Amino acid sequence: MRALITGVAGFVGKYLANHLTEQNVEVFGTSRNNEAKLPNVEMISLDIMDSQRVKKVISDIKPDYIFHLAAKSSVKDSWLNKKGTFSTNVFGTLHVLDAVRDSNLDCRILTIGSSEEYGMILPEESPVSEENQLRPMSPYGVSKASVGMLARQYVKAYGMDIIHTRTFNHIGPGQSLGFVTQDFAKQIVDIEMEKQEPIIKVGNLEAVRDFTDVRDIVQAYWLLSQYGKTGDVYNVCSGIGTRIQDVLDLLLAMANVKIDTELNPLQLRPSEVPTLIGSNKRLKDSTGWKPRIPLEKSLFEILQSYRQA
Amino acid sequence: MRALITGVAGFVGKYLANHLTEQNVEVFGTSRNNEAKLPNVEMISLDIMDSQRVKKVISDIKPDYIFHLAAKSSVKDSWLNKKGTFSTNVFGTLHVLDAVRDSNLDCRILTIGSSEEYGMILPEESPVSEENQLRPMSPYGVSKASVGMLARQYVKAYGMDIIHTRTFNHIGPGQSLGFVTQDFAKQIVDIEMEKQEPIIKVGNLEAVRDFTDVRDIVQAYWLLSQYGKTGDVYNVCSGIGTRIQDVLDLLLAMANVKIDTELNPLQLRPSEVPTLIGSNKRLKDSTGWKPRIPLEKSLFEILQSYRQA
Ligand SMILES: Nc1ncnc2c1ncn2[C@@H]1O[C@H](COP(=O)(O)OP(=O)(O)OC[C@H]2O[C@@H](O)[C@H](O)[C@@H]2O)[C@@H](O)[C@H]1OP(=O)(O)O
Ligand SMILES: Nc1ncnc2c1ncn2[C@@H]1O[C@H](COP(=O)(O)OP(=O)(O)OC[C@H]2O[C@@H](O)[C@H](O)[C@@H]2O)[C@@H](O)[C@H]1OP(=O)(O)O
Ligand SMILES: Nc1nc2c(ncn2[C@@H]2O[C@H](COP(=O)(O)OP(=O)(O)O[C@H]3O[C@H](CO)[C@@H](O)[C@H](O)[C@@H]3O)[C@@H](O)[C@H]2O)c(=O)[nH]1
Ligand SMILES: Nc1nc2c(ncn2[C@@H]2O[C@H](COP(=O)(O)OP(=O)(O)O[C@H]3O[C@H](CO)[C@@H](O)[C@H](O)[C@@H]3O)[C@@H](O)[C@H]2O)c(=O)[nH]1
Repeated sequence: MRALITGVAGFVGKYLANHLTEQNVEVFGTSRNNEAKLPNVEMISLDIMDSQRVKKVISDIKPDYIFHLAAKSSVKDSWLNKKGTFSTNVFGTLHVLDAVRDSNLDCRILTIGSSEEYGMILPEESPVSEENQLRPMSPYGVSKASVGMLARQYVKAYGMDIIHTRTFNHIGPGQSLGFVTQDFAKQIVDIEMEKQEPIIKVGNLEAVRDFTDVRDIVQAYWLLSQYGKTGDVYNVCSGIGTRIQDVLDLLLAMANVKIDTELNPLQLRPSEVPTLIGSNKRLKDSTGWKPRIPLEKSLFEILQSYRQA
Repeated sequence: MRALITGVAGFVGKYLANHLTEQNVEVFGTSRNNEAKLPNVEMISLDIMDSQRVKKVISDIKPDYIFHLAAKSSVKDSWLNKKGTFSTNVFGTLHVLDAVRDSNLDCRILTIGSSEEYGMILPEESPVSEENQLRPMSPYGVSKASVGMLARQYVKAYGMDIIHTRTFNHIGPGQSLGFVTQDFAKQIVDIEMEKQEPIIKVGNLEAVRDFTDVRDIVQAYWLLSQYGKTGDVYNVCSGIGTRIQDVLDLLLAMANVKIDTELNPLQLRPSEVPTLIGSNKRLKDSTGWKPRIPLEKSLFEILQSYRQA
């Protein structure tokens, strides 16, 4: 009946809160933005790095569910901020887990991991299933791999109720800049608004990612909390690989001016996973989840968001 | 040739320093205690958690080799100090790597990892080789798995010269208390000296570990520095599994007096790897290394160290 979402003012957070409120769940959300407000959410000021405040907030609210979304979410920025990505993602998670363990709460925690935990996938391994070797290629990936490992250990050592996800690329209106669909859509609309030369600036167009709309993601998170098996890991993904080139092409075909493409070398990463496509069989079998929103719709709605801003 | 050993005043460090000085390597060593001192080592005061002081030391010395041993080495203690084990092992390592990166030094770094990175190994996987998946069971294991992943990433992203070890249990005279062969030997000699009732307090006797004498370990580290392949991971182990029961029985057979055995529940860990036995084939093939000192001899010399004060 009672859910706590850390990082509720983030991209996924707002959609998740909306989704839970519609399932008649009482929603509490935490953020560092002491002015942030969300419809039907009790908002709580919390820095996930303040271990004693994490333990106070969780002790006060006594949630039945925690969806732990507070994190440094950028792969790109983890190269520059390796330690900060690790302190926030690993230690923030530990503070949450230790709060529950200490309060001895009857609570299920969903920890949010990443397809970056897999990293380099052997061609024979794709689409990747949950038993696949973890070979992270980015510092972010190392942080999420550590979160997952600790999740499993807390289940084993302390009898806790934790489910870890490995979420693949998630997209939709409201995602911050620094992520590919936002970075591209934003330039396109600026070009339409004659605020930028008709030339779009891009990074690596050869990468392949598995994209799912944030609205489908939060349904999967809800369903996992309800039907998932304690201590299991679940891929949350569409099972379809799209080249970044084709994400760009889909977006450009929706623009109402002709647009040239140009390499921006500051968008390249020191090392990157060339391809990530996941198997969602475990998730589908456990929950009856299916993605519903096609990539084309997601991308169009992102363009619409910038256009109406 | 100049070598820098971090954590030089630790168990492995003192032996490694002695070994390197015998190879006509100029040895510089770091420790947090300013009242240390080692034959033929230039001692430097350094806390590995001080990123700017780490850079300064590495900038000053301009070493050809760094043997990075500074760490929180206890698996037992990692359950109580999860964040400290993480900050020291992962961030300490990042400080070293970034210092070398910044100074653009022509330097090979040996990062020291652990069989705890493997964790739970399937019977068909034993003895484990370096491509086995990582399924750590202890927070310590997560910290070392992260060190290894990051070492591989710095090679790939930045073109650095780094070799990572996965070292299995290492033993010998001078190891601190809190590790099994020391905890057992100390009590036996205290019992011989009539300082303790003839009952030894012990933890889990059913665990299996792969033991190698520290004098052999440091030869492996030296040889890897010379002959190892950049970006490769090497198990450093004997390939022989010994039950802790049998470790104890070997020690009791060497004692003066009949000694009974009793469980001390405080020696039990929340969750533990039942069995770790490694393949040393990659190391032997690359370097010609072989373990020379039998387990019985290591255990004997440990007892002698307590008996001789
Ligand atoms: N020290 C912290 N204490 C409390 N919250 C923190 C702290 N550091 C960061 N966050 C928050 O986490 C939220 C993460 O949201 P987004 O960056 O928009 O990511 P998204 O909602 O797409 O991803 C949610 C989860 O899904 C994963 O992909 C990602 O790593 C994360 O675990 C942000 O609002 C971010 O908030 P802020 O914008 O830094 O104030
Ligand atoms: N923040 C720190 N800054 C500088 N040094 C540090 C810091 N934290 C710990 N150390 C040192 O690392 C040394 C590690 O030595 P032992 O605990 O005796 O471990 P051992 O020498 O058996 O193992 C060497 C390597 O092999 C692995 O077993 C272990 O994780 C480590 O990576 C200790 O002298 C330990 O010294 P101290 O007793 O904690 O002062
Ligand atoms: N951001 C960005 N990415 C670009 C650009 N050009 C090409 N790309 C490429 O587009 C791909 C997706 O990058 P991002 O959208 O930044 O996300 P990510 O690095 O894959 O990480 C996202 O997905 C993970 C799940 O796999 C999430 O765990 C993570 O938090 C994030 O949402 C990457 O291969 C990136 O190099 C650009 O201009 N901007
Ligand atoms: N310390 C200790 N261990 C005991 C005792 N009784 C049983 N044990 C068991 O003896 C085994 C060895 O434990 P330790 O000597 O504490 O070492 P460890 O946890 O295996 O870790 C050591 O080896 C790793 C390499 O695999 C190293 O990475 C790590 O730094 C450390 O040296 C474990 O299964 C432990 O539970 C006891 O009284 N004391």
